[PDB]
Amino acid sequence: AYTNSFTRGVYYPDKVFRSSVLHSTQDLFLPFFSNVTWFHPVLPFNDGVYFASTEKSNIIRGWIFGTTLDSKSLLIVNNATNVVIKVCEFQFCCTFEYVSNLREFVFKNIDGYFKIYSKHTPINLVRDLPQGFSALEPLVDLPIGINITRFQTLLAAYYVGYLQPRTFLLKYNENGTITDAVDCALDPLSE
Amino acid sequence: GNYNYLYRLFRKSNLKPFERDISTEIYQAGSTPCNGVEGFNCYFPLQSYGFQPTNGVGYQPYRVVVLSFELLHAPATVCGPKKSTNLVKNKCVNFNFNGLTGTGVLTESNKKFLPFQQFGRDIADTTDAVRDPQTLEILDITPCSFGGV
Ligand SMILES: *[C@@H]1O[C@H](CO)[C@@H](O[C@@H]2O[C@H](CO)[C@@H](O)[C@H](O)[C@H]2NC(C)=O)[C@H](O)[C@H]1NC(C)=O
Ligand SMILES: *[C@@H]1O[C@H](CO)[C@@H](O)[C@H](O)[C@H]1NC(C)=O
Ligand SMILES: *[C@@H]1O[C@H](CO)[C@@H](O)[C@H](O)[C@H]1NC(C)=O
Repeated sequence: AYTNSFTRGVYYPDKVFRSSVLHSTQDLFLPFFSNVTWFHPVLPFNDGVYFASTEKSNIIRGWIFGTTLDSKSLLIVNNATNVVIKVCEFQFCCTFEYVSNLREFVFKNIDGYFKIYSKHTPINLVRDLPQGFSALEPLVDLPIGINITRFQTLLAAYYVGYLQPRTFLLKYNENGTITDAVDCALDPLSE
Repeated sequence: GNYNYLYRLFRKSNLKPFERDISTEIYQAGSTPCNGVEGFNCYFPLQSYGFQPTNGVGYQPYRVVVLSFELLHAPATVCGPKKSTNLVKNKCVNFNFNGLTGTGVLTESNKKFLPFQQFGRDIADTTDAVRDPQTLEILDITPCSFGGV
C-alpha cells in the first residue's frame, strides 16, 4: 500500500536553540506530500530513511541494517525496557555495544555516524498517518563507521519513506519548537 | 619479522570518512570469478607489514592515534583542566561557558531549553543564551551598554 506523507519527517537539524525565527537549512529531509510505502521484507537505505509505526501493544520492536544482513551490519532491539544496539555479525533466520499512538524515526548515515531522530505523539486514527506537522528531535548519534545499503524491520502496520537533499525553511516559535516548514522545491508557491 | 600488523591492499572503491571495513572477501582482480577460492587474479585483500628492527626509518612501525571531537553545539562531557568560578548576574562580565567565551550581561531567562541543547543563538548567529554547566538554569546574554560619543 501507499499513502501521502503530508508534512511529516522534519527533524531539528542542529542542537542549538532558536526562537521566533525562520531559519533556512539544507540537509536530507523527507519531501513534503511524498508517496510513502505502507506495509500492513528487506528495503534499501539509499540516503536515509523515515520510519513510522502506529501501535496498540508495541508489536514492532527491532531493526536490522547492513549490506548482506546475514552474519557478515547493525541490529537494534527494544527488549522490554532496554534499547540494545549491536554490530555483531549475528545469526538471523563485535565492534560496538550500546544499551539504553504514533512513533516516527529518522535514520541517517553520515561520515560513519548513524543519526537516529525519534518523536512520539498520540493520535486517534486507524487508516494512515494523520495530517499535521511535528518535529523529530535527535535521540542517538552512533559511531558505527559501518557501511549501510539495506535494512529490514522486526515485529501492526508501518510506513517507510526515503530522504533527499532538500532545503527547508523551519519556523521556530517563541518557545523554540518547529511549528511549520516550507519545502523549497515542493511547488512554485513554496519556492 | 613481525607480520601481525595487516593492511588492506585491494578494494572495489575508496572508503568514506571514518568508514570501517573489516571484510575478508576475496578480491577478483581479473575477469575470472573467484567463488571464494584464492588463486591467480584472486587475492586475499590483506597483506602483512614487514617489521624488522634493521628496517629503514621509512619502513619502521609507527603508532598513530587520531583524536576526533566536534566543537560547541551541544552539552559536553570532555573538558580541559581549567578550573571554575562563581557566577554574578546583572553586570557586564567576561563569561566562559564550556569553552564558549565572550563578554556581556547574564540574566535569568524564561527560555525553555530542550535537554539536548546547550546554548541558543541570535538572528546574527551570535550566542543569545546558555545553559550553566553546573546549575541546570538558562542564562540570557545581553551585550552591555554602548554608544557613540
Ligand atoms: C558499501 O557497500 C555497497 C554494497 O551494497 C557498495 O556498493 C558497491 O560498490 C561497488 C564499487 O564498484 C560496485 O561495483 C557495486 O555494484 C556496488 N553494489 C551495490 C549493491 O550497489 C559500496 O561501494 C560500499 N561503500 C563504499 C564506500 O565502498
Ligand atoms: C510557550 O510556553 C508557555 C508556558 O510557559 C505557553 O503559555 C505558550 O502557549 C507556549 N507557546 C507556544 C507557541 O506553544
Ligand atoms: C556539581 O555542582 C552541582 C551544582 O553546582 C552540585 O549539585 C553537585 O553536587 C556538584 N558535584 C560535585 C561532584 O561536587
